[PDB]
Amino acid sequence: GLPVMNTPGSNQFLTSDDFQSPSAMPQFDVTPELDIPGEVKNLMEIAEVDSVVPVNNVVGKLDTMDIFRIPVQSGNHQSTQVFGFQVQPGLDSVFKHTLLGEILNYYAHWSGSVKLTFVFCGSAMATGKFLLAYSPPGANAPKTRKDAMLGTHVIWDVGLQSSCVLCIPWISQTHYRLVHQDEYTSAGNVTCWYQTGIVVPAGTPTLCSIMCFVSACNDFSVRLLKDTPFIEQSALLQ
Amino acid sequence: PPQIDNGIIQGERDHYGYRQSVTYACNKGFTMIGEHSIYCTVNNDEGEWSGPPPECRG
Amino acid sequence: GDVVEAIEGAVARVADTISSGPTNSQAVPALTAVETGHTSQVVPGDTMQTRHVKNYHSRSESTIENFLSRSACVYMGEYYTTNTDETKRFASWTINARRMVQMRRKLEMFTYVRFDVEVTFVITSKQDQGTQLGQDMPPLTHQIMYIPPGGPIPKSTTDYAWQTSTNPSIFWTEGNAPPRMSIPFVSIGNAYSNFYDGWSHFSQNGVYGYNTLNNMGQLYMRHVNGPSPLPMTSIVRVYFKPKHVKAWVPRPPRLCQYKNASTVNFSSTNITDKRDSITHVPDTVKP
Amino acid sequence: MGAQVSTQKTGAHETIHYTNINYYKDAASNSANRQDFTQDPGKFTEPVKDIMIKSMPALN
Amino acid sequence: MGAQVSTQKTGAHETIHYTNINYYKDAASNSANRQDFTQDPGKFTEPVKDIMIKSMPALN
Amino acid sequence: MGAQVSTQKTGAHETIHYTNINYYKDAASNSANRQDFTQDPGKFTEPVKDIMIKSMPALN
Amino acid sequence: SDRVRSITLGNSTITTQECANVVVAYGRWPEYLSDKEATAEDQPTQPDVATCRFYTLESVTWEKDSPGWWWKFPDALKDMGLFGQNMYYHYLGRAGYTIHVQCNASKFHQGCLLVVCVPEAEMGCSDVGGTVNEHAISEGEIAKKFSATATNGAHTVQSIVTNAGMGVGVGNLTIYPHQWVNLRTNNSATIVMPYINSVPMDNMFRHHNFTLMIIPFVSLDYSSDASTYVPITVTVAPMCAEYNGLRLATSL
Amino acid sequence: SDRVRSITLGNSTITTQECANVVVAYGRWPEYLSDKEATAEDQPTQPDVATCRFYTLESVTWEKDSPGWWWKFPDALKDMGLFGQNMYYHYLGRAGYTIHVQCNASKFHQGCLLVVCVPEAEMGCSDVGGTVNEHAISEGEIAKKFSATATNGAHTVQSIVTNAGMGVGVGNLTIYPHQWVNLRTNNSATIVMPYINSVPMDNMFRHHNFTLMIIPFVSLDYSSDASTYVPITVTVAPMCAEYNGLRLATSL
Amino acid sequence: SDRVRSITLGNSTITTQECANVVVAYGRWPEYLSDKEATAEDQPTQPDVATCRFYTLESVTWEKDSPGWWWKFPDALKDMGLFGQNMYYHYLGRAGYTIHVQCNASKFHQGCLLVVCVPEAEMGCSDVGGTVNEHAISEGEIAKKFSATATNGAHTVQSIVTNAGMGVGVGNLTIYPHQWVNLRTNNSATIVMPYINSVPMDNMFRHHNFTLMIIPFVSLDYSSDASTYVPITVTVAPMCAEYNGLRLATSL
Repeated sequence: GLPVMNTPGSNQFLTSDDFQSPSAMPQFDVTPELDIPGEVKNLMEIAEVDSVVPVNNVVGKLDTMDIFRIPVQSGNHQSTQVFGFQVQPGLDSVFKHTLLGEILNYYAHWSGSVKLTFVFCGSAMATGKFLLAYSPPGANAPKTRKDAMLGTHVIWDVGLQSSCVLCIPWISQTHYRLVHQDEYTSAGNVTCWYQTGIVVPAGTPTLCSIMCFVSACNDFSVRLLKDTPFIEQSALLQ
Repeated sequence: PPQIDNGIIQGERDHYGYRQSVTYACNKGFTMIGEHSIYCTVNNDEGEWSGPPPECRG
Repeated sequence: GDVVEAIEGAVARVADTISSGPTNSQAVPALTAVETGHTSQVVPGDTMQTRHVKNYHSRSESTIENFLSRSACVYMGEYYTTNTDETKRFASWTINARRMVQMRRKLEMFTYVRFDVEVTFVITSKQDQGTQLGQDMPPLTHQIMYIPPGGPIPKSTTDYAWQTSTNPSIFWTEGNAPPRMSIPFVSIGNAYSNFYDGWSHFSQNGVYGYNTLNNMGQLYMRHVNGPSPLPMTSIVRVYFKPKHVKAWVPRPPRLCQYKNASTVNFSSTNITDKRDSITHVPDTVKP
Repeated sequence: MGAQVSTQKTGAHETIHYTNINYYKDAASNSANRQDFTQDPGKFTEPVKDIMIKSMPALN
Repeated sequence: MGAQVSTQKTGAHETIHYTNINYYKDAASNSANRQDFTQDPGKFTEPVKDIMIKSMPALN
Repeated sequence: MGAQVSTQKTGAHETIHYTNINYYKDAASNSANRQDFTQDPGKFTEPVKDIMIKSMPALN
Repeated sequence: SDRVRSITLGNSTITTQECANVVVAYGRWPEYLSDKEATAEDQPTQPDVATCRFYTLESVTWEKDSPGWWWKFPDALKDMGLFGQNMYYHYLGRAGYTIHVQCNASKFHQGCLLVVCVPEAEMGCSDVGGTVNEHAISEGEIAKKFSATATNGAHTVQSIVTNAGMGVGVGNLTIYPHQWVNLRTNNSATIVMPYINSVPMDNMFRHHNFTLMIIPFVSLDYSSDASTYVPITVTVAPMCAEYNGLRLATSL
Repeated sequence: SDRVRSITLGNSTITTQECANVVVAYGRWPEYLSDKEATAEDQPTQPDVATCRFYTLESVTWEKDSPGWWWKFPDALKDMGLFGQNMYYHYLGRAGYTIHVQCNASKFHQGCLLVVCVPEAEMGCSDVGGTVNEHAISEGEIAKKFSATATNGAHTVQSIVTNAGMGVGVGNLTIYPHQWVNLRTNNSATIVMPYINSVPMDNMFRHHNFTLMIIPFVSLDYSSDASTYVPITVTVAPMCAEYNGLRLATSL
Repeated sequence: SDRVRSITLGNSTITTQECANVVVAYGRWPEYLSDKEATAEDQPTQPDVATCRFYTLESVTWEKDSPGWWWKFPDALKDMGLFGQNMYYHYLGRAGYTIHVQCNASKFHQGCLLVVCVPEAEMGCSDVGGTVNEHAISEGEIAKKFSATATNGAHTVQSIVTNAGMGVGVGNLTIYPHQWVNLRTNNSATIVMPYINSVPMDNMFRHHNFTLMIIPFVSLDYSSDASTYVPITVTVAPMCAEYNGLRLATSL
């Protein structure tokens, strides 16, 4: 009988612990391993993949494919903003259900840059330039293109390359932000403006669409596993 | 769609079908309280608006 | 390496930020083609000037092991200690992780998974309400039998099947640590299938989906003390913690609410939540 | 004894090991491999033949 | 990493390896030993002292 | 095969080995480590700095 | 230029002059089954030209309001010559695939299609208490159409396109092997799927290994006097196909 | 002699001239968290003087019939200057402790106190169908009193001292880090607790890491004309304390 | 380009895409106090993440006729989490600062702001026989407004902007660490102040180490239909902050 003393935490079931147990099936011969394509070793490999952002999440469109298309058109419309949202990649109804947003809502802390790729889906004959502007927090969202072009912007010229990348860099006061973001860990906003119109010939549709893809850059990371606020049930057998 | 006191429907259409939306706007000097728009739901072959229109209060 | 064997720290940081000055060239990293099914590998240094940032962040908590190796409730089952009906004095459960919604949604983020399980039980008795509640019952012992497919199913609490000559069983008396045992990877295929697009019968009918490939057996639970003078209820909660996890073919996270455990049936769900307009960003700097 | 000596999850910038012995005979009974940090995002991003340079236009 | 490299179940006549890493700390948590093919039918057949030659009459 | 050959629990005074092969791929699936007999009663008995000599008075 | 691409399998060739690229599903090419990974003992069949060749399904008509189409692809090829026959006479079969989706238009049409290859795209019923038919999830070479609104039918799929019949976000379908047919950029997409399963081979009648979905995200648009007819063709070439368990033929 | 002992942490010193010894809980000294064992990613705070210093709680009065007192100690220090503030502003916190229990008397008083540090001393309700309050198990710096008889109150602890609120034998409490204040031998006890948990850090509001119990086994006795007032003071110094997850402050 | 700049302190990051540069006040970076220069004997506290992080004060509204605003900055941060708490519980404290002033507009707005960090900006009363209040010279996070005309109030500051409350020329304020927010060039300025004093540490309640002034030299102008609202945000990150002399908390 070796002398021994039990410490607090004995006979508790911590759901996160990591101890050896006895096998209920001793010497069980496990099936051989099969080289299946597409093995995941980190959820960040998943969140690094684009997913169509629902930027047009306005009423009457939440159940349609029109929720994905940002409408652009020809004419003098520079006085109007194409779109704008908050960079809350796990709280904003524009991002919470994207691949990145879903992976985010399993954690409490996120860090790193986020790519927004924009894709033009008009005719090959339609041409246009856009200003895509990410503004860090501390001021209101810009109301004019003159204000938006003071933040981090890209002037996207539409051509044979149909997509532009606006990388939102990590400009934070803290190493991590909260996925459930409040005013302390705010991250800014993204807006779009017509830089130089949309010019189209005759016999061509004058109103086209833009698509938004969100993904996480290679410096992105998460912290503090938690449960999603998304899936819920009232009873078992479900 | 129902009309509202001290507000208008923006470009009211003749016929509203499934998931189509009606956008309300208050007249000058009046404050909107409620949903900016409502949309057409359809169940058991009968249409019904998603909820009450907004209030425009002075 | 006979008495002690060292192990090198597998530490994996995220990528640094490389410093980028001003540019004017024919290189265009911000210009790409999503039509290729290829995600752009652009870093922030391509679209703006960046300082050098040495990054010490890690992705250790998004590893598949660290994402899945958490104990999660898969079943909650009641059974009585005394009752005129006999099928109420014990509990059955067909083993599947599809009835509690959180762990199901976590697992269904991948098409195939292969892991061992750590099964913990949390058994909790309570005295039912009644006119008389005074009694002195000794501690309640519980038997949890694992019946693999084909073994004899018990019909009562006194059945011969509870002899557990070969089926693995755990006896545990109340007041002690929760019972916990390990389970190897016990599929007949090379991995578990969260999804089975297919049928049980070659005539392309019968059962559709997860239930054709899913037969791990059942769990039976009873009290061993026999009936109490006054009614008592034991609730057994089953917690699975996968370990030594491998996952293949990730899937888009379940957006709709689960309806039952037999199927993937769902009510049609909005893509996301509505806002006021497409440009709507509410002011946060105001008096 | 057949002890393994690995490194604990510490910080990366602020100013140590843990011992493990396996007691059971089956490997299904060990503790989780909490520290396996290899990666390959290229199966899912850039899953194309004809690798893309990220400086070249990516078309034409 | 502590990778094992074994051979996949292929054919025996028609014209390759798989990698395994153990992530968990308990051996009860590994995958099944699907490829252990040793044999000994002599415990059950011919379980006799005085081995029988199969050419000799086996009696007398 | 990757066989382990250990010693069976025998007596200590009266006048042998057993073989083990792990078939499964996970360590959670091995058999219990029934033979790990290291000890340290000093965590619980004598858990004090200023070790006590057991011959000295233990105070003053 | 890299916009030209030729793919030759068997006696079939596909040229394209507006190739985006080729998606090799998870960076893995179809391969035959090895000995270290096999489980079925008899000698396999490897026709390798008679079966590994492009088969063209019936076209679909991209209209201005189409929600999208899908095929369950181990199925859908059971009348395709010797591939279908070898599916019929064997209990086990195994193949990767080259999917090529063709959709050309003019420089004045606009539209964007997502072409996804979803492994194990198990679908749900329109009645959330019911189960689907085989006819509900597949029709052979005929395409199964998505819906723009929630469907109400027992034994049919919930085919509103935003949920993809799978209870997910449609916009997240890009986690799978996918390409985009942007009319202003593309006219063809091609995905190379290896064999994906939890077992080395399976029955090619019972189990739908993957579903090909073609969903227009940006609608088909053109101004009047332009061609109103835009078709979409799918061409599927099995790859490294082998079969085991030969007996009499299944009679569906 | 080894009866003298000084302990200096921060700007605080405790001398004792009748030290028994120092119990280092399981032979382990408090340590900061390392990299091989951490899980939270942001940089920790290590005040290390502002927080790692002796704090004195309110005394208790040893009477001739006192059953005993307890404190839930991660709690109970939430008004103690910057230790309390750092508990309030961070989501995670971690510390070991130096507990010093002071109880002096004369050479003519007799008594024996057991001073235990019980990890995870989860307590039970007086109604065996009910659950406890937070007020029932803790009162901050105020001591929670044991009872000499079984208590009957819903939402309160079963605080009869022989069961220690834990459903055990009181005389077995010596399995934990403990000391004895024997009046004829001692006037102070000191235990050095490291951080004990199943996780590297935790919330210092939600989880009571350990309970300090002070139970008189031999009652306080003295003959008349002697001092009837004998107090018992507890002095707790956090050690190697660090915090993670800084945000706005909790408002209890 | 060098117009982009990221500053990361603690759990806070600021990006700017129209950085002018960074002014390091006198070419000196904040540093901790050494042994050859210290005078207080006890061990300091160095939270270093809990306190050395960006804090955002309330914005101000740049109008077409604003004279300017100021903050007394050792003050003004006394509700900022653990920085404020460590100011409250210690007698001595010491920190440098990263000041970041954010003011974006459009390319059609015009304006120029001088952002100065004035050490020991001692101010004078509006009654030249009277003395100021603490409320007259500081309001915490609230900005103190300059005046366009001479003020007449006892116990208030002479806040006509041309004299800067200091009895000097406003246009000479460029002798101090300063930047300019030119709307046609900038939207942010950043000054890195070390600790400046005639003593190594001081009380962070009693002594205002420096004042941040934001004075529009060229007025805010824009033609109609443009945004009339232009805010100005200040973000302050203490740096290399340490504290000595821990006791109970001051109660202002």
